[PDB]
Amino acid sequence: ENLYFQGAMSIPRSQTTYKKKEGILTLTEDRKFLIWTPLPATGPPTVSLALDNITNLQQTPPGSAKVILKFTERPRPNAPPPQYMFQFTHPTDARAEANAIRDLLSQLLAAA
Ligand SMILES: [Cl-]
Ligand SMILES: [Cl-]
Ligand SMILES: [Cs+]
Ligand SMILES: [Cs+]
Ligand SMILES: [Cs+]
Ligand SMILES: [Cs+]
Ligand SMILES: [Cs+]
Repeated sequence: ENLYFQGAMSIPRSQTTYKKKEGILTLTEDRKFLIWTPLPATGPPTVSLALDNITNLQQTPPGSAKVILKFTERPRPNAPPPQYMFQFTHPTDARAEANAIRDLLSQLLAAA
């Protein structure tokens, strides 16, 4: 009792499109940021979103035409809120990949 545990499995990396480009959606090793990087995934991420600034996560329902996760960010101190949609594109595993990254995130987000 009172033991606190953190996640210790491999961080999921998901084949996803963002603004119609293909790339990889993952978290940083410290599990503090959601990141998306365009293929070939040599470079830095195009999207880097602090878990601390995510205010919502939504999904297309299972059996939808597309598998999509939608992240809403805290409005920046520069003034509707920023949103990011990632379409899961693995031919067979799209929904399982979305579930996995969703399940990780919602665990990290609820713990804070
Ligand atoms: Cl589905
Ligand atoms: Cl599957
Ligand atoms: Cs994977
Ligand atoms: Cs928060
Ligand atoms: Cs689908
Ligand atoms: Cs966006
Ligand atoms: Cs793909």
